Amino acid sequence: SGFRKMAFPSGKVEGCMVQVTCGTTTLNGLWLDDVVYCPRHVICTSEDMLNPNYEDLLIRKSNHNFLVQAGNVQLRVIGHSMQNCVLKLKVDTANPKTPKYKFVRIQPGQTFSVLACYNGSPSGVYQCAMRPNFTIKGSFLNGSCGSVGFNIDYDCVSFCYMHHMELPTGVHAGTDLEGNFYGPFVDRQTAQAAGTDTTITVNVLAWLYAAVINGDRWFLNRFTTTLNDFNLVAMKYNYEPLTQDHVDILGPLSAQTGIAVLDMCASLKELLQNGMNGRTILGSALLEDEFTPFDVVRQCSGVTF
Amino acid sequence: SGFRKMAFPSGKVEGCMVQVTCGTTTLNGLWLDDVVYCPRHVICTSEDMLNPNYEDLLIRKSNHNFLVQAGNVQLRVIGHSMQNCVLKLKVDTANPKTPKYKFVRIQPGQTFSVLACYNGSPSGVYQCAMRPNFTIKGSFLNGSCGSVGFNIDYDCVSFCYMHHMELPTGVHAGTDLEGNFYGPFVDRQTAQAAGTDTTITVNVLAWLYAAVINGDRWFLNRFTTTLNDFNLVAMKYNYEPLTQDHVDILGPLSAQTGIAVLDMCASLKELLQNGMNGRTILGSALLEDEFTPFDVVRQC
Ligand SMILES: O=C(Cc1cccc(Cl)n1)Nc1cncc2ccccc12
Ligand SMILES: O=C(Cc1cccc(Cl)n1)Nc1cncc2ccccc12
Repeated sequence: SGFRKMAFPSGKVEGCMVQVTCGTTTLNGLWLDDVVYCPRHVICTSEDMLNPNYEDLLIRKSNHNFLVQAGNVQLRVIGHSMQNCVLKLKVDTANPKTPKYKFVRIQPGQTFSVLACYNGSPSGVYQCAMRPNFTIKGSFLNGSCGSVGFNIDYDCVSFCYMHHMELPTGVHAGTDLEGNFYGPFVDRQTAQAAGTDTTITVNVLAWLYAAVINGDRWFLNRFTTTLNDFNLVAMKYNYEPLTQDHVDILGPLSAQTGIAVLDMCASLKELLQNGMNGRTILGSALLEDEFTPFDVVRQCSGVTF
Repeated sequence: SGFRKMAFPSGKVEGCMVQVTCGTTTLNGLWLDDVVYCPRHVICTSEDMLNPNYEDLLIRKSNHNFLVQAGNVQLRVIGHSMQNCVLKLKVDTANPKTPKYKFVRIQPGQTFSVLACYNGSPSGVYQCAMRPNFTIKGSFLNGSCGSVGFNIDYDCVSFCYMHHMELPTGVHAGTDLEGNFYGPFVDRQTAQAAGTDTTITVNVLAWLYAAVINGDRWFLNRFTTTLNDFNLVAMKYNYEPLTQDHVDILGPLSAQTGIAVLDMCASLKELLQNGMNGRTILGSALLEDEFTPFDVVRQC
């Protein structure tokens, strides 16, 4: 019993974290095989950040301008290239701790674990979701750039996020490991803002199923609804639309608890229109949207890595 | 910016998790140097759990009755002894992945990371607090026994908890790594219940200071309180008493934000009286009590 915001075990990723220094800036790099990946903004000064020409700034750097430290060992940089907003530093040593990995680009609503790092040293691990507005509500201080997000699917680490920046509202923006930003953000010191965010409906439903599995049923009711009627309610309360794909994905949880997806939608509809009336669900007074249907099944079944 | 419930990176502990089997029972063990630590109830059958005599059950076991698996490698048990509610299995191989470590017994209100495991394999990591009633609100299924709680301040792993059982309310009970239970619990199937749980006041205050550090001040008020008047009110909401030790501990956060501890206590008293009025604090509609003053300074 119990339901916690749970991150994947971070060990496989900890063995990949390195410190990357370029001039006065120190941030984190991800060392996989003989390549260290890091945000391309490591090469910028504060003035360069105002309007950077990364190709021009990079052509002025030599391999020896990048100092890479793996623990207390300096790696020698033997090549450098840029792929979108990520810098790839070729090193002379393949990381002996390189796990089985893939680079995956996730969709809004998908969750992942973040291994927050400073000076190439892991400091903490937490779970978060890619918001519908493409930001992540992370916890990052100066020096955290290059920290990564990931999932583990069997014995394979799927890297999905690299930290690049903090927006003025305190939320975060980054890229996939191919350097493509999530959201309409750019790696430049210019006016940028997170768009209006919405609630990840399928994840709220998954969390309500987790609450039922954990013995919290007060919010259940005799009613059902249609996908069309529920989507009118979802739009009204700034909830993401629920698709037939989301309904299908929630099938297993619906079968286990005996509550149809549209039956759970009628519980959610009532919660949106009336609130919790002083009650809580899984120790929360808010509807939680950072657990996917897969996270709920995984946690409630004890899948290991 | 941002404030998350953050666990320590679990790698150092993942390299210590092993599977321990005794007869039909399988659970997790913690392999440090040449010793595997695990709950002593691994030697019990379902019929032994009401009134087990662990000394009598253990004397009947030999080293070869304990099968320890570390990844795909079987470790050879060359000795066994019981220390309180933990079984210590001496093995013929020192764990090459043994981190720098210590065993620490924590007090209620302290937080720690839990690396939940099944069959010696880590499944997930989450952050917990030792509740005032000595339970932990974990997330553990059958087979999670032997999973550990720890902190990793300054590269040294401080092991503080080993999971032993789930109480009828769904909360969890365990021991320190010397096998001493936290709370009045026993590793027996007898009727046991968690005592009335209370809110960890010093941690709620630490989290309000985290909210102020992160830019939120809506809950602040022009009032202060005496420590005794604060406790008289807070106890009416099932909050733990705030001691002068807690006030001293909050000194650094008070100095950083410019809000005196008793001034923050007056904000807390008002929050208890009014609720949040549709507002949130650090993304929560409830007062959070599983961040210590130390956690707040570490994260902010
Ligand atoms: O945002 C940046 C640097 C930056 C500025 C402009 C554009 C880009 Cl791509 N990057 N770094 C940080 C990342 N996360 C958290 C932080 C907290 C405080 C101070 C800096 C933080
Ligand atoms: O509580 C026990 C075993 C035990 C130890 C000591 C005394 C007694 Cl009677 N039982 N195991 C479990 C631990 N955590 C979580 C669980 C969830 C579901 C089923 C078992 C769980």
